[PDB]
Amino acid sequence: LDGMIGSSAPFKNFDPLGFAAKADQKTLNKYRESELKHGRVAMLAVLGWIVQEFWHPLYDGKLSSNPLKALTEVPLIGWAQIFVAINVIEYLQNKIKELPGYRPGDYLGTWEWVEQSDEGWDSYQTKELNNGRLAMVAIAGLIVQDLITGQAALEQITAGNT
Amino acid sequence: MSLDLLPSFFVPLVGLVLPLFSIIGLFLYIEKEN
Amino acid sequence: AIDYPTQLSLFTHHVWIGGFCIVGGAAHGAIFFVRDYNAANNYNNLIDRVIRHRDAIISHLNWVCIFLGCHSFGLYVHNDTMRALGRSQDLFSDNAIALKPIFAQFIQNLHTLAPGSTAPNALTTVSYAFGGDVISVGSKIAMMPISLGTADFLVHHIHAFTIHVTVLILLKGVLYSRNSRLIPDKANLGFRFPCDGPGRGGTCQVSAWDHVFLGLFWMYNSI
Amino acid sequence: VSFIKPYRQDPFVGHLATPITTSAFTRAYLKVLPAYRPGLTPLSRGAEIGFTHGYFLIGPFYTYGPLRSVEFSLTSLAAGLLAAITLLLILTVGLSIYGQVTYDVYDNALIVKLVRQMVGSERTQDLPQIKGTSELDTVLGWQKFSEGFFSGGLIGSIVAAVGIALYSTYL
Amino acid sequence: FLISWRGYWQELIETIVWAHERTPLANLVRWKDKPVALSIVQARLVGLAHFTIGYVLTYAAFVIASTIGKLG
Amino acid sequence: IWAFSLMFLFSGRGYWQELIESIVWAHNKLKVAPSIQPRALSITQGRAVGVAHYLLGGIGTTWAFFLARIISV
Amino acid sequence: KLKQSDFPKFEGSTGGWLSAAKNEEKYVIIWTSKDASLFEMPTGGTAKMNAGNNVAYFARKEQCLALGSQLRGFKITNYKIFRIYPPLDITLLHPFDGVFPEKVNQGRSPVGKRDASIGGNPNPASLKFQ
Amino acid sequence: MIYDSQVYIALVIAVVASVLAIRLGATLYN
Amino acid sequence: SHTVKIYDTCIGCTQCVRACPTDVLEMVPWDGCKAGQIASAPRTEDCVGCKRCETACPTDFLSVRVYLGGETTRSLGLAY
Amino acid sequence: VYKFPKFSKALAEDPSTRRIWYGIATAHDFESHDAMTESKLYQKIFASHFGHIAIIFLWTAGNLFHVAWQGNFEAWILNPLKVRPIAHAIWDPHFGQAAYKAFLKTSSPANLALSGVYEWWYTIGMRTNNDLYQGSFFLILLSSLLL
Ligand code: CLA
Ligand code: CLA
Ligand code: CLA
Ligand code: CLA
Ligand code: CLA
Ligand code: CLA
Ligand SMILES: CC1=C(C/C=C(\C)CCC[C@H](C)CCC[C@H](C)CCCC(C)C)C(=O)c2ccccc2C1=O
Ligand code: SF4
Ligand code: SF4
Repeated sequence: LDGMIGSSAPFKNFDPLGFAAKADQKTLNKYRESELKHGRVAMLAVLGWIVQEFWHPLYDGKLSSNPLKALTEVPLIGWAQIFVAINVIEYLQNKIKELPGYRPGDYLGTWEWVEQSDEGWDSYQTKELNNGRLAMVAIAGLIVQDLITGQAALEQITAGNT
Repeated sequence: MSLDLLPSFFVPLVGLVLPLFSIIGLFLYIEKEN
Repeated sequence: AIDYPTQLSLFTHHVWIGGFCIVGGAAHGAIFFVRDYNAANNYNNLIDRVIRHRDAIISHLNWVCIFLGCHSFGLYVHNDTMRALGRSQDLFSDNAIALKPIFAQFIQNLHTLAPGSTAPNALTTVSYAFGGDVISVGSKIAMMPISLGTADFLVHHIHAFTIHVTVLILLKGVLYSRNSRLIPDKANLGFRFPCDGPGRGGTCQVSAWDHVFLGLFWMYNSI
Repeated sequence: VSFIKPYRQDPFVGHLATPITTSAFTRAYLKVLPAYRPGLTPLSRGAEIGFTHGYFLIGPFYTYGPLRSVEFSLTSLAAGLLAAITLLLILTVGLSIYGQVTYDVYDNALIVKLVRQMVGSERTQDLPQIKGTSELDTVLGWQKFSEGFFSGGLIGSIVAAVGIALYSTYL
Repeated sequence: FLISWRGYWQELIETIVWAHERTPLANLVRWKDKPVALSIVQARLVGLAHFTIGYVLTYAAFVIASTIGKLG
Repeated sequence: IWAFSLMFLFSGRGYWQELIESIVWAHNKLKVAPSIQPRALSITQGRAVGVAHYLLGGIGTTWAFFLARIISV
Repeated sequence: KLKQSDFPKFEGSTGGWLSAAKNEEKYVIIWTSKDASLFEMPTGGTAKMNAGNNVAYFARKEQCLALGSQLRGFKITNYKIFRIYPPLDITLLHPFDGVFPEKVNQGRSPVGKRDASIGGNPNPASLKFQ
Repeated sequence: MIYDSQVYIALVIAVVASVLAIRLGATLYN
Repeated sequence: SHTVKIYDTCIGCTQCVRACPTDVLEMVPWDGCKAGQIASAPRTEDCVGCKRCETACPTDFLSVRVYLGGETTRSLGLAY
Repeated sequence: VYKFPKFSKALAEDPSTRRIWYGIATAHDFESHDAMTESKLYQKIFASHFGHIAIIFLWTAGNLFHVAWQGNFEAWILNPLKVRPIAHAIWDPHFGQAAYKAFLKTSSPANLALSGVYEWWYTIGMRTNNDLYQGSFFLILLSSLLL
């Protein structure tokens, strides 16, 4: 709800509940960090959901193609390694956050090269944000549908449980 | 100690230790200054 | 397919022609860089930016070539020395440490399943090399599933390594055809010249032609 | 926008500021590594490097050595551990000779200033010159670095052997 | 060593030198002698030495093994 | 032919020019030195001849080997 | 954008100087140009001159002299090359007496001149153990 | 079959020939 | 550093000086030829040994001769 | 980067790896060394000749000792046309069981002797592994003399 990147045509500066009208710059940076992290994690989660459903080469097959079921089938020592890798990545991100000129979601340090941003750079950042938002909605829907129905995405669609 | 233990005592000794010390000495010598 | 001399000759001839033509394309790229390249007309474009970081490209290609050669050929030599030492279980073989080309076998499986699943209007796979039945004409095999094992892994990586080294020689010739740290005015000597002299420790074969010469040698090796 | 620019505004260096050389991720990741982590003595840097290196070095020797075992064997683990320790010894010998022939300094970040201020009209290369201002760039610093590398390599190799034995036995 | 001459190996060595100088975790280690390609005469000698050693070794192996394996 | 290539690939122009010097001396002694002065092949041409002969010899050896083997069996 | 305003508008190349031209010696070539002509760097690719003072740094004297030889094609003649030691030890190199070496200038003495042809050189056997 | 004493004293004499070799090597200078 | 010698067969045609890539040779006054000039080698410390100088020499067996000698980072053409 | 080619100051000032390479290949060209006279040349050549003859005698002594210790000279005396002479034993950790079995000769893996030393020493009147040991001892003594 500022001159921040992420304002698109359907709803420009979409803050209907006024979360940003009262927040300071630090809280807004925190909000942008949370939104970008959620969007990236959700894009990965949606892609993994689908691909796992129609392709699970690892673990010598097995590891039932329905997600939320393979969640309880991974050896639980591979879960620990994924957890530790995510933790090390976020430790590195925390270290990045104290670098001078840091921008909320910018872990590549594009502020080093991008002074006086263009419209293409802002448009690409907005594209990433919008894809992340769509993936957040999609992964929430995926998890809820799999919980209530018990079938996965391409399985529920194939049968016709819509 | 029998005579047939001499190969197992000497071949590793020569063929590994002597290269190591010789490399150390030669590298030190050729990398010296004045 | 049952005329084996014809198949072998056609494959070998066409691969030889392809290798020669590729070396020629590299040679004429170098010739363009030496002769027809205008620095003013190519300010900050792709050609300029490639020359500006030619070091990085050539150094990383050098590292890749060393990695691929070390691995492929040294696995071959390790197999040879393990066999010569009477240690048959230490080889990089199928009945030993096995390097299965799983990615290529996955593709082979995908093609043999294509008719009716991904190519639903197909009646048979494109080639029986990916899998299927043995096709024989007059008791002579025409085509048959080509199994890929650890032997094909090693030879395929040998192919990749040789191709990478040929690319290294030719790309080093093209990128360093105009100038270098040795000869900052190599473009003034032309595309075809023997050297700049015995100085600088020796400046043999610095041309770009002398790179199409070495690349011809390495193309011969690869093909 | 352009994501490649001359390094530190110098178009004549043999270097570029790409999204890999000068990215915030690269900065933080290299600044958390033992070789560049702030607040570490050279002995601590050497100890951490040796620990990590022995830890990942025992792996290939134990797994693919001349005395492998598809099951867990104490002899295979001992062979891998001894090979890793001897390789660490060879690396420590290399470090020692490299430091012996490279530096002649016992306290850096000062001698450079002393010869930039109080003149250096001597045989040079010890008073003047002096490449690098890190504490690793001294005779004393590199000696402690090698000592730490060697001790940490032994400790990390032993720890990795213990972990391998536990994983192979209790899993 | 005989077919490929110098000049082609000096520029490659320069690229390797740049790669070593511009990479982290390896900048801490630097050479004392500047790595350069072998001289023309040295390259000729090294190629001749390889040629001769390979020649002698392969023929010694062939003659000895052939005599032993053919005549019992 | 492949072995012939190695004469051009391994040698250098100066030796051949100085040998042509003595051959030209013999021709002049017999009054049969050509007006077009004989010169050893240039360095680049020596390399080109070497690589052409090397490629021809190797490819021809593989050609004969492949053809005879695959025609016999 | 760049450290100095007189630098040519070059985007930087991984072919410039290395750690050697920070502890042994570096070479700087200066020249004044009437036009912002586009020229090719001796190290990498295309750079743009400044309509005025231009200053470029290189790792070798040969690189600076190749750049200067290229400048002559732009009718640029006032280019001058200096050698800089590890500290600011500037020494004028190429226009040593202000006149290019190809043009005869008074005040130059012959260095390395032998008052005989090649055939007058002494026999090597008489130059043994000296 | 030669004894341990025969091989041992040959090794000892070989050592003496080694010390004579380094003395010649060092006398031929660095 | 390499050694460069000039011989009185010099005709002062300046082709050696304008071919040197490292500014080693220069033209100096002389009275042994029509041009009144002879090549000089006052900066042999920059000599690289490329021998472009004697490739441009028109005299019969050369008037500039380059004798390769001890090597230096300047004479080896090392940018590193 | 200094002091290795002690005999050549021109090489010792080379900042490149060429100094090391040329230091090896010019070590025996005494006439080209720095601060060189003819007397020193002949004296150094003389001492090098002595060291060389010592090396030759040590090599012959080693052949004699290894035939006496790990060979089958005594067995070869009684049947020279059927027994294959053994040069020396083999101890290589890289051998598999198959290589050990194939190279196994009598008590240990060993190499057949292709130098013809068995026939030469038999002809000149050697019949015992103690005759070879005496020759090795005497040749090491001669090497010590020459050094
Ligand atoms: C939130 C992300 C996420 C999570 C938690 C999982 C979780 C899981 N996946 Mg999975 N997957 C994902 C994304 C994800 N996936 C994506 C995006 C793809 C497409 C390439 C896949 C493709 C995939 C396959 C093909 C298979 C699994 C399988 C599995 C299960 C076993 C773990 C495994 O082998 O992973 C394997 C994961 C991969 C091969 C790809 C992971 C690539 C990651 C997500 C991208 C890089 C991450 C990086 C380290 C961090 C980002 C850096 C920076 C942004 C900060 C487990 C339930 C296996 C299974 O049993 O299926 C039921 C299996 O066979 N996944
Ligand atoms: C030049 C002669 C010569 C040569 C080529 C060899 C070669 C060999 N000997 Mg040997 N040996 C020799 C003389 C020689 N011997 C003599 C004179 C003696 C009596 C002391 C021995 C006693 C001996 C024993 C007891 C054993 C060997 C063994 C071996 C083998 C492994 C190498 C080793 O452990 O060396 C060790 C050698 C010694 C301890 C003795 C020193 C060798 C001579 C005196 C030095 C010669 C130096 C040479 C002239 C130049 C040196 C170059 C140097 C500066 C780099 C190898 C086949 C081993 C074997 O059979 O394994 C299967 C083994 O156990 N040797
Ligand atoms: C005369 C020369 C020589 C000798 C004697 C050896 C000896 C050996 N090599 Mg080797 N090698 C050599 C030259 C030599 N190599 C060369 C030139 C090459 C390159 C072509 C190789 C390449 C090579 C490979 C690739 C491998 C060997 C291996 C081996 C070991 C045989 C395998 C085995 O059963 O041991 C089993 C080994 C152990 C049980 C542990 C041995 C670990 C070291 C050697 C013990 C040293 C102890 C030392 C005194 C410790 C110092 C104190 C320290 C704790 C601080 C053996 C130690 C194999 C091996 O074991 O790898 C380590 C192996 O994989 N070698
Ligand atoms: C059999 C002969 C032979 C061999 C082995 C090579 C090897 C190589 N050439 Mg080639 N070359 C040859 C003939 C050969 N060439 C001929 C005849 C020509 C004339 C036209 C050329 C012209 C040529 C050019 C123009 C170029 C090469 C390049 C390369 C390198 C590619 C990188 C690589 O694989 O390195 C890895 C090394 C090997 C595969 C060799 C074997 C190494 C073993 C298997 C592993 C390591 C062994 C181990 C270290 C031993 C230690 C023990 C020991 C100390 C005792 C490699 C060194 C390129 C280059 O510079 O490299 C990028 C390049 O640009 N070559
Ligand atoms: C490149 C070629 C190659 C390869 C891969 C191997 C591989 C192997 N050889 Mg071998 N060998 C080769 C060539 C090769 N050989 C040649 C040419 C010869 C003849 C001289 C031999 C002679 C030989 C002998 C005589 C023996 C072997 C043995 C072995 C095995 C154990 C070696 C060992 O201890 O590993 C040590 C490995 C390491 C210390 C680690 C090096 C590799 C690491 C993992 C690289 C990691 C890179 C990393 C991914 C970078 C990214 C990091 C990230 C954090 C950014 C192993 C399977 C032994 C055996 O019996 O095995 C069956 C044995 O006794 N070899
Ligand atoms: C005096 C001995 C001698 C010599 C010098 C030659 C010389 C030659 N023979 Mg040859 N030959 C001889 C005896 C000899 N022959 C005998 C006694 C026989 C038995 C009849 C043969 C049978 C024979 C055949 C059947 C072939 C040759 C070929 C050749 C040519 C190879 C040219 C080349 O550059 O190879 C470059 C070398 C290679 C490209 C690799 C050589 C093949 C190796 C062994 C395969 C290994 C590949 C493996 C996957 C790893 C490769 C890694 C690396 C290549 C990257 C060359 C003219 C071949 C030819 O035309 O060219 C190859 C050929 O087809 N000869
Ligand atoms: C022999 C040789 C010469 C001398 C070679 C000469 C002078 C070529 C002479 C060719 C004759 C005069 C014509 C060709 C005669 C052939 C019989 C014709 C070819 C055969 C047909 C079937 C094509 C060089 O000049 C040279 C230069 C650089 C490196 C190596 C070498 C080199 O090895
Ligand atoms: S060696 Fe280098 S310089 Fe001398 S001739 Fe052959 S190529 Fe030209
Ligand atoms: S070598 Fe010949 S050309 Fe190159 S600098 Fe020395 S003199 Fe001038």
